[PDB]
Amino acid sequence: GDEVRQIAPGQTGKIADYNYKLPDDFTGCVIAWNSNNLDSKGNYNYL
Amino acid sequence: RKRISNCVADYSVLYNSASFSTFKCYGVSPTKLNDLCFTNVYADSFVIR
Repeated sequence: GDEVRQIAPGQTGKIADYNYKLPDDFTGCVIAWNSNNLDSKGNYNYL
Repeated sequence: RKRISNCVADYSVLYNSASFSTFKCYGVSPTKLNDLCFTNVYADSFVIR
């Protein structure tokens, strides 16, 4: 959840640089919502 | 206020360490810290709310 801010153009970080990178000129929309009642168990299937 | 001088500073480990809640740099890119260099570095450490 704390890595949501990294999904944005011009952003850098452990997520914004290694596994998911957006272009600096990205055009579009990003939509997120918590999945604490759906994905949380412990859920170790996400890496 | 602690003086840092006459040493080699490796900011890559500080950047990639996940123990920091916020690592945000203003006048310089965090990635480029390894290449360019300074006359001295100041580390003002304190605890607040």
